[PDB]
Amino acid sequence: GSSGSSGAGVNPYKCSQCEKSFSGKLRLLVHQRMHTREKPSGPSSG
Ligand SMILES: [Zn+2]
Repeated sequence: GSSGSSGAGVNPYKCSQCEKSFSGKLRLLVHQRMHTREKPSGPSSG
């Protein structure tokens, strides 16, 4: 349970990477691919 739910989107699939979501399992996956990294662009931060 969550205390306070205003405008809580109702999607069957929600991108774990960002606050993205889709009504189709596929759409998500294909979208989750964008969050991929082949080479170490920048150094570690955070
Ligand atoms: Zn995403």
